[PDB]
Amino acid sequence: TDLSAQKRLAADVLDVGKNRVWFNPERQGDIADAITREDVRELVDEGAIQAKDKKGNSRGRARERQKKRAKGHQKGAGSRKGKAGARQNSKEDWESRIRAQRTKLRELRDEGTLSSSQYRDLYDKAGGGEFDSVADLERYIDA
Amino acid sequence: TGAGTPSQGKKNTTTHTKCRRCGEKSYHTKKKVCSSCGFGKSAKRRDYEWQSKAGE
Amino acid sequence: ERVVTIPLRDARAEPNHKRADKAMILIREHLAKHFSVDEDAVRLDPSINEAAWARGRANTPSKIRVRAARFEEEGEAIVEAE
Amino acid sequence: GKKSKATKKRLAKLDNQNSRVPAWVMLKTDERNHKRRHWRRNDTDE
Amino acid sequence: SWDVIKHPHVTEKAMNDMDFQNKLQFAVDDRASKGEVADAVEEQYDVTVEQVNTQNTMDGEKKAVVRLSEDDDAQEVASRI
RNA sequence: UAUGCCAGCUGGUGGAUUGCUCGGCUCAGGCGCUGAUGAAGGACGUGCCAAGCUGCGAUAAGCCAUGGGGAGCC
RNA sequence: GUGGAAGUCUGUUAGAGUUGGUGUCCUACAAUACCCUCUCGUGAUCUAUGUGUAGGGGUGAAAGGCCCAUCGAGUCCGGCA
RNA sequence: GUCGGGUGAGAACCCCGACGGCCUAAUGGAUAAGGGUUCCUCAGCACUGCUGAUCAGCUGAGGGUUAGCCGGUCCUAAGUC
RNA sequence: AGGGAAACGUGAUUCAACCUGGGGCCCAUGAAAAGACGAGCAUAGUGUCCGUACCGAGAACCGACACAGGUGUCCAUGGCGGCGAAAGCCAAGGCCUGUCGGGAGCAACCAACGUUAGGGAAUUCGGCAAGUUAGUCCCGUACCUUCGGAAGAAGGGAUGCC
RNA sequence: UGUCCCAACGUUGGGCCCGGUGAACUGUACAUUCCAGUGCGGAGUCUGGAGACACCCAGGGGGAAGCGAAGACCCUAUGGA
Ligand SMILES: [Cl-]
Ligand SMILES: [Cl-]
Ligand SMILES: [Mg+2]
Ligand SMILES: [Mg+2]
Ligand SMILES: [Mg+2]
Ligand SMILES: [Mg+2]
Ligand SMILES: [Mg+2]
Ligand SMILES: [Mg+2]
Ligand SMILES: [Mg+2]
Ligand SMILES: [Mg+2]
Ligand SMILES: [Mg+2]
Ligand SMILES: [Mg+2]
Ligand SMILES: [Mg+2]
Ligand SMILES: [Mg+2]
Ligand SMILES: [Mg+2]
Ligand SMILES: [Mg+2]
Ligand SMILES: [Mg+2]
Ligand SMILES: [Mg+2]
Ligand SMILES: [Mg+2]
Ligand SMILES: [Mg+2]
Ligand SMILES: [Mg+2]
Ligand SMILES: [Mg+2]
Ligand code: NA
Ligand code: NA
Ligand code: NA
Ligand code: NA
Ligand code: NA
Ligand code: NA
Ligand code: NA
Ligand code: NA
Ligand code: NA
Ligand code: NA
Ligand code: NA
Ligand code: NA
Repeated sequence: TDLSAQKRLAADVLDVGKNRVWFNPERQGDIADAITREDVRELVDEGAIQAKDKKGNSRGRARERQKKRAKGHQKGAGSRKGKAGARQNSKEDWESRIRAQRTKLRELRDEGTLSSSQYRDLYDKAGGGEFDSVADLERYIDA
Repeated sequence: TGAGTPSQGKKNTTTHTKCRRCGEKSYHTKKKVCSSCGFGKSAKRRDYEWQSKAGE
Repeated sequence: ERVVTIPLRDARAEPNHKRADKAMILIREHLAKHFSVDEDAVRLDPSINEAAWARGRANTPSKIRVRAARFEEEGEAIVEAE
Repeated sequence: GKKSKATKKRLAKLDNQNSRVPAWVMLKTDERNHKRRHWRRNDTDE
Repeated sequence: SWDVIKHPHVTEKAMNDMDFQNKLQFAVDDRASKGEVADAVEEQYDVTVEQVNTQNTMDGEKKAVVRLSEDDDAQEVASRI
């Protein structure tokens, strides 16, 4: 018996890779007689032809690691491979910081805490890179 | 790069094809001229005395 | 029938990436000799095969306990893991 | 490649010329196809 | 002058089309258009052609898959020849 | 007396030889243009079964007429 | 601080190239191959397809290099015995 | 690759299962050129296959490619006639 | 509608495709034409002709071969990893056809290659071959210089897990 | 730092034996040679001696001025480019 053709049909009827199709070893004679796609579906309904399960990589160990690192661990000098600028893009970081600082100033102005002149003065200084962070800005604001 | 075998790989270009006028695979589809019968170049049929020995 | 311990130290003589194959041959030759039967007549149950290939083709165990039976009209042995 | 209607006709003919001398012709002639052409070993025209 | 229809194309596949889709298959002259095939077929078998699909075959001939109307029955039209 | 040398015998391999000639080579006499009324050439078709060659051209190894020929032919 | 220039750097990203091993091969896997090493890799960059230039003529960041395994004058047939 | 098993006159290499492996810009998926029937089915082993073969891109015979809305077709490019 | 054995989800982040903006460069200025829009709606009829199989490559292409060579495009967003389209490992998918096997602890010799005490270039035309170093962070960095560079100069320290 | 002193052990693929497949190079003849001599002055074959029972396996290549190529060097030709 030669069931290679049936393997190709079964793969397509089951809509699976040929390598995952299973043919009951005790029914080679019957599968051998399977000539049509309908003959195949029939054997499929009899469980004579089945599809093995596809595996997926476990992300369990990945998640544990992800947790340690989210908590700040496993990132010492001995764990880094890329250059500092590679681990954190400095331009992207500046956009983050300067936007946070501008939004802050923006809220204090509408809120009334800052006159459009103080705001202006602080805004210009922020864009000039005078503040390391929002906190740093807030601190400077309180004289 | 070797001018021999390695340079033979890029040869998938069609040039000479079956000619409408004489039937020979000599109609150069790029030039639209048959190198065998002259179709595309001459109304008269391509032919030369050097195609045979001088006294024949 | 009886339980026998087959030594596979001689599979080390074969190149390492191919022990499993050689081991499987040693097992057949051992049963053939100790049960006075032709190597053609020794049938190894897949269990034995899987045991020898458990750690891949290069890491075969040094021994393997095998249960084998002898009988029939042409003489033979049927063997399995234990 | 993209074949035209005429090219298709020619290849069809070449496939047809690629058949064997019918058995009955052997008996009728009291006893080879010299134009046998394999797709791999041989090359067609055009 | 050449005729449109050459002969019925009868093969396993042509049977399935006839039995399951009410279509008839013919070998026609490769110079014939779908329209010419539709007409020729109606006038020869007294039927109503609903659709014609063509193909220039690797045999050097043209094949036409002619579907008839629900009013006509391919199985019967083909049985008389 | 292995491996083996020389000559022969039986069988083979090979295709020489001799015989044979449906092909060539050369000489001689006769004759001599075809095509837009689409030639020559080529392509693709055409047979009950048809791959090659020949013939033929969707009327496709052929259709018609007259003469010859003759009981066979495809 | 921002910005992100460059015939700029590192880089077997892709891709291009071809220094050493004078290794393997050398009736080859191959009439120019295999492996390791090595150079370039935003530019005068690499590449597909189409297209142009023809033989004392082309083309040449020039080596007499290249113009279909053919080049200090291609190939084919003829002159030609 | 191995152990069982299937078919067969014949099985190390044709097929099934298990176990063990190989490939991750490819040894996967879709295609251009180019090939031209190599595609599918059935029947086979004189030929081809770096061994064998019940297998096959091999041998023989049949079958298979369906479009208003995918391409061509149309436009114009370098340029060609 | 369909599909699924079944459930036949809701939110989020980073976001290829796709859309839409701002800036910079040129002794370089980055096609054309057909066509579409401009220019409504109903109903009906028509929409012919050619291509379509398959391979697309360590056996379907070129290389005389089932040739370790050559041969364009798209998939560049599968998981872990890490700077990464890198390595290594693993999915999906593919394969066991880079297609001859069986046997000998399997000697000499050869191809690739591992490890070699003490010495450490004595080898050699020559350190050829091989080896050493190496990722990242901190410290620190000479001569010279066209002030750009030299520079990762050199040298020193750190590096895991919980 | 196995480049060297100075080599060793090991790993994988061969090599060796077995089944199957199955070429090529090369061949005036003879041929078990060795030491000397001789000879157109570079001899398995001539001369004198010596040695020499036949066949077969594996080896590293001393000889056959080994195989491969009508010498590129040099000269000559009332040669070529
Ligand atoms: Cl298309
Ligand atoms: Cl903006
Ligand atoms: Mg910056
Ligand atoms: Mg050349
Ligand atoms: Mg056929
Ligand atoms: Mg169509
Ligand atoms: Mg650069
Ligand atoms: Mg680089
Ligand atoms: Mg070009
Ligand atoms: Mg010079
Ligand atoms: Mg097939
Ligand atoms: Mg079969
Ligand atoms: Mg298709
Ligand atoms: Mg192969
Ligand atoms: Mg040492
Ligand atoms: Mg020295
Ligand atoms: Mg010295
Ligand atoms: Mg070196
Ligand atoms: Mg003597
Ligand atoms: Mg000479
Ligand atoms: Mg000279
Ligand atoms: Mg001269
Ligand atoms: Na071909
Ligand atoms: Na027909
Ligand atoms: Na005449
Ligand atoms: Na015929
Ligand atoms: Na600045
Ligand atoms: Na190289
Ligand atoms: Na010339
Ligand atoms: Na000549
Ligand atoms: Na095989
Ligand atoms: Na990733
Ligand atoms: Na060593
Ligand atoms: Na020698």
